[PDB]
Amino acid sequence: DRADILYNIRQTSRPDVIPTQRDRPVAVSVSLKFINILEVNEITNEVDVVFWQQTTWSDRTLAWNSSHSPDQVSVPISSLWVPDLAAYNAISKPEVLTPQLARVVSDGEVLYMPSIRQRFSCDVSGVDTESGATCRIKIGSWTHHSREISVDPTSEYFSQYSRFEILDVTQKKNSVTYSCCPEAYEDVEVSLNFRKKG
Amino acid sequence: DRADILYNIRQTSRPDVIPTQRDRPVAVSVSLKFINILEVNEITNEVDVVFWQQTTWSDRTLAWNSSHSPDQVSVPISSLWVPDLAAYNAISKPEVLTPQLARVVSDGEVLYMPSIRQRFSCDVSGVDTESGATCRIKIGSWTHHSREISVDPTDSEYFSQYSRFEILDVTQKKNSVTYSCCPEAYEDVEVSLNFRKK
Amino acid sequence: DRADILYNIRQTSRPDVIPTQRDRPVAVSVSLKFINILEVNEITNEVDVVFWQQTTWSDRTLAWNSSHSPDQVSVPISSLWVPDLAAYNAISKPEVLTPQLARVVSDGEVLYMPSIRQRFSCDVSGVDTESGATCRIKIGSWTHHSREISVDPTTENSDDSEYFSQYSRFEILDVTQKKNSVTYSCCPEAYEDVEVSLNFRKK
Amino acid sequence: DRADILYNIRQTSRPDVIPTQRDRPVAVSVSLKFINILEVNEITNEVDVVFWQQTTWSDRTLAWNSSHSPDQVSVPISSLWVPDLAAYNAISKPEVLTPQLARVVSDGEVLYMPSIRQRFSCDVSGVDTESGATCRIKIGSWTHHSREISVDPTSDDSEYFSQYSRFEILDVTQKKNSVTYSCCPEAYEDVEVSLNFRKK
Amino acid sequence: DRADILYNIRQTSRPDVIPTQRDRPVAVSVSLKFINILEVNEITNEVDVVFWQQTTWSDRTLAWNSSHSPDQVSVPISSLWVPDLAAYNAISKPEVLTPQLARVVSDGEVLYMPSIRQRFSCDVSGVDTESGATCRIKIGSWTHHSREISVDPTTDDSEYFSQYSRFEILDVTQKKNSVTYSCCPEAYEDVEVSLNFRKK
Ligand SMILES: Clc1ccc(CC2(COc3cccnc3)CCNCC2)cc1Cl
Ligand SMILES: Clc1ccc(CC2(COc3cccnc3)CCNCC2)cc1Cl
Ligand SMILES: Clc1ccc(CC2(COc3cccnc3)CCNCC2)cc1Cl
Ligand SMILES: Clc1ccc(CC2(COc3cccnc3)CCNCC2)cc1Cl
Ligand SMILES: Clc1ccc(CC2(COc3cccnc3)CCNCC2)cc1Cl
Repeated sequence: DRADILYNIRQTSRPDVIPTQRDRPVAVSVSLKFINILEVNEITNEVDVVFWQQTTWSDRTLAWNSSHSPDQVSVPISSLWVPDLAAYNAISKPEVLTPQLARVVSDGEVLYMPSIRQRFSCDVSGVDTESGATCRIKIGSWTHHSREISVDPTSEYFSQYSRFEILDVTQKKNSVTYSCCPEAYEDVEVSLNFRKKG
Repeated sequence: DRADILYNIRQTSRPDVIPTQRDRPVAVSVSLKFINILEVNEITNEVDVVFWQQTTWSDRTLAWNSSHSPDQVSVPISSLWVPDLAAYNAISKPEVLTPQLARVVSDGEVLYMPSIRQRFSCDVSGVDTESGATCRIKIGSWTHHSREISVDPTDSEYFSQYSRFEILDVTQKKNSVTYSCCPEAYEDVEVSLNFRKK
Repeated sequence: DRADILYNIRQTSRPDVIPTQRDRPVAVSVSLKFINILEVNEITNEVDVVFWQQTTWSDRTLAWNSSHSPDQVSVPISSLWVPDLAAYNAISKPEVLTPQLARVVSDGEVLYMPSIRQRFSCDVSGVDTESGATCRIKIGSWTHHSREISVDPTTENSDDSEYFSQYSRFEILDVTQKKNSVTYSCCPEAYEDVEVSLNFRKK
Repeated sequence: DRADILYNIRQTSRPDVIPTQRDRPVAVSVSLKFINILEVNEITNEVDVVFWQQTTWSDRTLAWNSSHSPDQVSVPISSLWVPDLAAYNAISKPEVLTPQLARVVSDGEVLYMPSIRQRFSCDVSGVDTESGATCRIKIGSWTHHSREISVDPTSDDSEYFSQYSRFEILDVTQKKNSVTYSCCPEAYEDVEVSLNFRKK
Repeated sequence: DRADILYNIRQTSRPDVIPTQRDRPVAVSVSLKFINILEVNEITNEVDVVFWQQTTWSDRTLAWNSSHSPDQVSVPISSLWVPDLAAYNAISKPEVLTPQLARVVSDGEVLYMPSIRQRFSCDVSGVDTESGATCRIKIGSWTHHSREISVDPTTDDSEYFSQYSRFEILDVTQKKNSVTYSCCPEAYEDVEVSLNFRKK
């Protein structure tokens, strides 16, 4: 039953150890589902956004045989390793709006999708036109380079009561290298093309 | 006595384990008792509301024979499993204003009713009219589908006489939604708050 | 000594267990001592207030013989049961400004008086007049009914001129704190509260 | 070594028990070093202030022989008893800006100096003149009376005061006081800090 | 492997004890990488900044033989000693925007770089001109003097700055300071960071 699965998880899950298999990197899939655009300032180039951050990855230290057992459980994220994702152009702390629970499938596949309110620095010019503005958000591991964590991409849920509407969303994979460091860090660049409603 | 009951509750309650019995779902009742409407913005469609979030459910692992005992106790919710409920259109963290204590009956019936201040995105249009505005708030489990958690409904009586607004009607209807991504159904209660400026 | 008294207190105190004796309720005395009034909004009927919440009750499981010991000690409230008081018309979380320490007397009497800043919904009308405004705040247990917790004022009436800031834009004309026992539709039980009427006006 | 000292302190320190020696009081020294005056409101009589709260006292239960060991260490305040000091006229929670670490000397002398931003209710009248306003802040133990805690002052303190503030400090006086209340038979000691300051 | 390295760190790390090698000081390198200027107030002399706080130091108790193992790991900072650095003219709590993880190399070298949003008191005069304003930020250990913590610059500091800010960076200079105070017999080291920036 579920208590057993959680107990075993508590026994074997190592929340501070990245679950790399055969010394290849962990493949993290990240996809943003925009829910609201709350505040926009064309002068400062700052936006206040609400989004579901769909995150999936594999951790075999959580897996169990589900032949006559449940095949999925909800588990506190503190009992699990979670990717240390950060939005590189963020200017507020992510405000998590939802219960911090992840879904674990018996094969060790993990899905964690918090609802997040966060403020970003990005290009707001054109928000009042019909081409719209395009705000770019880059999300990637803060401390794990491309050999430890890879980041891959995978408007339906957007609020009808926003002052804004979404024209398009593109999610592309990027990789940034730095002076200080020899390795490249992956991110997904999320282009939010949106404009103020007419 | 009460130390005994709390002590056994500490022995038996598994706060991270959903108390499903025989693989039926936990049946959760949710009812919002509105106390105040504090800030209203028709331009941005945002409201600041205070409500008592009446939440009831059963956890039989908490039960005790109450023949020569109290049949009810107050218990910190951190000692209990609580449903992972979220308001889908919330745009602030719920700010809990009250002591986070639930009431537990000897048969394992749990009552948790925090007073909550929260900000929502919803249709504020018509608030200064005689029809009023109708703000809809949907509350449901964030990670548990209908085979694990069911949500059912069970309001001017508690509403502040000092609000600038008055309540015209409250309707609570249950929904059950299936998704693109996912094979299972998720239940919610939709609370339609019809209110206007005095 | 003090280290011993706190040791015994930790041996026997249970913060999640109301210290009811002989199936009777715990008698809680509550008194709000207002120190400042920060914001008042007559349009929205809201106030921002700072007050000392004098809270006393008895817990006989903490008692000790003080013939050759101190007769009073300070204890983290995380080591004690404290009443789950809430103001029914609060519109913000209580913000505690002071060290969260309770005073425990050798006979088991507990005094906890946090300094608190909080916002309330209440009648602000007349505050710019000379009759003043009268804002009523009700404080009672959130989850314990009258057979488990009773709530009383310590003293009912004062002008509070011993505690209220002289540098406020407001002055206090009167504070009367009276006991109530108010009921709800849903429930067969009565809940006790103290209703605190703050009569104050803008200077 | 330093780990040994931290261990010994954890063994002898009772962070929840006041370190009175044979029922005489703990002598706490308190001194405010003003760093900035951030917001000032003459209509509401409120000021937003940043200050270093120098707090020193003795806990002989922490002492050790430092003949060939360090004579001082830094320790999380959670490992120590600290005085339950509070400002009687504060209207906000003190916002601690610095790491919450105390310095402990091998003779058991403790220094804790948080940098604090806090908002107060006090006399702001005259702030736009050349005599300036004089704001009084009272800091004392919240729950310990004078036989348990005594409070004494330890300057212009403009030595640390910010030059980029809109305000300047004309004088700071720190006087010791001890005030009694109606209900109760005992007095509580405090340091009253007088900030004479004006708009530049 | 990595579980073994973390287990080993957890076994050997002493998070509340400063890891001096003999009686030499712990050498912390500090470098601020400015990312944004969010708010600027020329009347009050206050700025709101976002920056990456590059912090490096060595702790050999964390060292391991990485012969056929990984040479680096990510570790929660709660498992490590980290220097009690504080900004001397800050007027808000540092708000950490990023996961609070440090990078540890097999030789005991630690890299911790949080993204931080913080408000400072500093000279904002000239921001609407072409000389620009020069805001100066001082960062150093709050409680460890120079015989326990040394603080030095690394060496850019403005390459990763947002192109979408209302402001631009004209120059960043980082110099080392060393101050002794009236009260205390020791000197405390800091890094001074000069941010020359203007409104576009
Ligand atoms: Cl000095 C410097 C050091 C590292 C980086 C790389 C990044 C931060 O990597 C770390 C590594 C360990 C601890 N904390 C941050 C890579 C992730 N996205 C922000 C940049 C950039 C700079 Cl500029
Ligand atoms: Cl993309 C996507 C869109 C919608 C949903 C379904 C909902 C979220 O279910 C989960 C499941 C596991 C972890 N967190 C959230 C169903 C509950 N109310 C919010 C939506 C799931 C996904 Cl994965
Ligand atoms: Cl619907 C409803 C309406 C009012 C009340 C009574 C109060 C809440 O009692 C509880 C009991 C258990 C858990 N949390 C609150 C106490 C009287 N003050 C808040 C109202 C209870 C319910 Cl259930
Ligand atoms: Cl009613 C009343 C009025 C004044 C005081 C004295 C003060 C509060 O002392 C305590 C003692 C134990 C626990 N908490 C507070 C002395 C400290 N600064 C606020 C006042 C105590 C009471 Cl009980
Ligand atoms: Cl009054 C006074 C004024 C300045 C200093 C030195 C500094 C603070 O040092 C300590 C030492 C032990 C505990 N906490 C702070 C040196 C660090 N940057 C702030 C100043 C110490 C004192 Cl005591």
